[PDB]
Amino acid sequence: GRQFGHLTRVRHVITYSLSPFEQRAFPHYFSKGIPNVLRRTRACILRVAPPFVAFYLVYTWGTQEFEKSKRKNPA
Amino acid sequence: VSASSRWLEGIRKWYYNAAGFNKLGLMRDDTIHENDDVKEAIRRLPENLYDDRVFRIKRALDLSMRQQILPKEQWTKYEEDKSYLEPYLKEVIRERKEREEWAKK
Amino acid sequence: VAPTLTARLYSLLFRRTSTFALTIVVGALFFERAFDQGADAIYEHINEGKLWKHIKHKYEN
Amino acid sequence: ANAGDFGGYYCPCHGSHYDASGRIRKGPAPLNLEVPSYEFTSDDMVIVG
Amino acid sequence: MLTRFLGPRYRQLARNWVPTAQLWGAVGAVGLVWATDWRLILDWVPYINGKFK
Amino acid sequence: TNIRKSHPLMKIVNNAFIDLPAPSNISSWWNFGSLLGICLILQILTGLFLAMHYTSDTTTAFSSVTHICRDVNYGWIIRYMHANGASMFFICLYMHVGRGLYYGSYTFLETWNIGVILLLTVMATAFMGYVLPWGQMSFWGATVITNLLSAIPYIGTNLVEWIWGGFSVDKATLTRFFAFHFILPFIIMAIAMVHLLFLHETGSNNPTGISSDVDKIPFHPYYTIKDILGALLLILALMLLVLFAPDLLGDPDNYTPANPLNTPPHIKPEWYFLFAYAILRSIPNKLGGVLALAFSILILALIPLLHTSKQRSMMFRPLSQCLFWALVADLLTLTWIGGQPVEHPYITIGQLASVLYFLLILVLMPTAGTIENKLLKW
Ligand code: HEM
Ligand code: HEM
Ligand SMILES: COC1=C(OC)C(=O)C(C/C=C(/C)CCC=C(C)C)=C(C)C1=O
Ligand SMILES: COC1=C(OC)C(=O)C(C/C=C(\C)CCC=C(C)C)=C(C)C1=O
Repeated sequence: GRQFGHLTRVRHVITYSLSPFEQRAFPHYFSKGIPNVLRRTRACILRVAPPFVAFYLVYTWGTQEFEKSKRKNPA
Repeated sequence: VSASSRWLEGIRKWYYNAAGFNKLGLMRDDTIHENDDVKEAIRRLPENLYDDRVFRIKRALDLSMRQQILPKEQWTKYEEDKSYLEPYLKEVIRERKEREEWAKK
Repeated sequence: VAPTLTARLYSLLFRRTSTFALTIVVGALFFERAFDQGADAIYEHINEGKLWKHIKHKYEN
Repeated sequence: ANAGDFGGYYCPCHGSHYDASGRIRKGPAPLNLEVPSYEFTSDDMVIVG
Repeated sequence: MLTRFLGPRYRQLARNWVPTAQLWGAVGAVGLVWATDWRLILDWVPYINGKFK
Repeated sequence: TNIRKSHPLMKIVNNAFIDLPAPSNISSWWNFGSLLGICLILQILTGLFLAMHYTSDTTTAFSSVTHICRDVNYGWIIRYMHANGASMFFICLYMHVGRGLYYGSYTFLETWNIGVILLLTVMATAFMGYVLPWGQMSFWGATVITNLLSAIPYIGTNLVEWIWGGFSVDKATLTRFFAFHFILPFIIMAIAMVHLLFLHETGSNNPTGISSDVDKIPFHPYYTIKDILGALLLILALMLLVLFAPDLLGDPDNYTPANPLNTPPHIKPEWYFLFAYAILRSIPNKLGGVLALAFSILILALIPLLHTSKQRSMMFRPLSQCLFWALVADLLTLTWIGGQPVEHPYITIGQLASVLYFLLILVLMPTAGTIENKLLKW
């Protein structure tokens, strides 16, 4: 279902738009663009990054213990 | 009242800021998940609040689309954050719970 | 012992869909056996070429 | 053959360690390796089955 | 929060549906038994001893 | 009236890809639904062309697969597109499920539950796929797997022998697996349509988890082209894999013909089951291992009952985000461990990671939602 004209009630909202043939597809692409990705990165590192390094560490340690274990000195 | 309450209050303020709905000009109640109780409370809102709530959601979905965010001064400030829905939601729940009590006897 | 007969079947077993089902399932079990043996024996009589001969060859094992 | 903690058998799929009698000692294997029905017809021959 | 379904009416409801839930289970059982030919369960039934021993 | 809107056949198209009101803010993460759509068709098309030369007999199975790569014109790409597409199908599948979890999309019960059936089905499908070339890994993979079912009390031995068609993974077993691997993707498709049917009752969710009726756009310029750009990105990934590293995700041993006497020291699944494999062998029990193996997948059906937060998405929930990323990180660990022998480090870390997987989904994530509600005074 769904349709358009039966979704919900909206009042007093104007929407100015401009035709795609009158504007640029990539406005300040590098100018405003890159700052935004850095800002999006800041916003999320502390939530995405840590779990992963914990694995990165568990992975390298895990490998070292295993390979070092199949060796032996006395007895 | 003292040191402790402010500490729980500042922890709450901290979560709020971290939660980040404020950055999209949203208010806490604009983020509530819509179940029946909630759908009814939205319905019961007065004209003004209802209209303001749609503009906020629209402002946010738009921002969320181009993955931008509002200038810092326009973020909603914690505890200037009017919980407009709460009293309505509370009553709708209270009404449902009474129906539920009656349904047991 | 005739009008009251299908009447009892309905009263005691067909009214509820519970019993109705239970009865056809209990009824499927016995029927399977009775139809199988009963039809095997009809297939058995019209023939007598297969393993009726078994009595001979075997036993000597 | 000749692998594992018990000098018998080792199953690489989930870590089943067996001894020289075929008994399970480590890992998730529920029973000992099945001993087939067998007999010796002489000092140099064995008929399994 | 399933405390919504706890009260006298629901307790009356449960009882009214027991003979039915019980008879549905008898249907399911015999139905399972007869369909797989449950050796263990079947061998006890008087007739239907089509597995001799 | 129009033609699109009124015609019985076109209506369906119109209501699903043209005038469908879509949220204006869905991001890549929403592309994996169409990408799974493409992967499904790609798997069917290359899958059919392979079936035009493949033989389902142990005598010629491997040879026919070889016949395809050397002799059949362009048989090799078709074969690698198939193989690599199966992996692409799992990368997309995993993005899709994860997207649903992070964003609260699972609240659409029927859609999601149908999605679980779709996951199981392509899994059952891909497992049978891998056995077809009759390589050492095909046979021993087929062996290790099916035999799990023998842990089911009183019925397990008869069940395993029933699907085997003997006492081993033999002739009967290969042909069998061909037939099921042929019919399964069609059934998947009928289910993908029912999936999309239920999805249509509400329309899509979005990153904020807040309703978007207030700002919907037609699927008609916006998401047709965004799906297009995205399929092109799926092609890049797939083609990069097949035209430069066709065995990278493959096991060099499935290249040695099946030998029912030669057990490779290796013995591991295709990467997409490695996490479940790790969970399975973490348990020093036959029944429990397979009981928990199953539960590591069927748990997706418990997720909606464990939603505890007053918000739908995770966009506004930090504590929950951390727990989510720890789930993904824990799933890397699980696959990594699953691809490693059951000797030192590996046993105890893969054992604890298994506990964590279930502690996370079953206890930690819900508890976080309650805490978050509380911090918000909700
Ligand atoms: C043959 C496998 C699948 C196909 C073809 C399929 C196809 C799709 C399509 C086309 C969409 C709409 C666009 C999108 O959000 O991506 C979608 C959304 C969804 N699917 Fe699937 N999907 C499949 C597997 C799954 C799985 C494995 C699950 C999880 C158990 C799942 C649960 C969902 C849910 C909940 C949504 C709604 C997401 C939202 O709107 O935010 N589906 N799917
Ligand atoms: C009905 C459409 C399909 C057909 C007709 C089909 C047919 C085949 C045939 C004949 C083989 C053996 C040839 C070979 O190994 O290259 C095969 C292998 C395989 N297929 Fe399919 N299949 C289809 C859909 C799928 C699906 C849905 C998947 C799951 C993503 C899938 C994943 C596999 C895998 C993993 C292999 C073994 C790996 C390999 O390529 O060597 N295929 N398929
Ligand atoms: C021999 O190598 C192996 C595979 O490759 C052939 C696998 O695929 C899997 C896991 C496969 C499945 C289907 C688990 C899902 C079970 C249920 C009930 C959903 C394992 C454990 C494995 O050891
Ligand atoms: C508004 O949200 C939606 C999208 O934007 C994220 C999509 O991209 C698609 C794409 C689905 C397609 C092309 C159908 C494929 C299915 C099969 C069986 C081939 C759907 C349905 C949708 O609802």
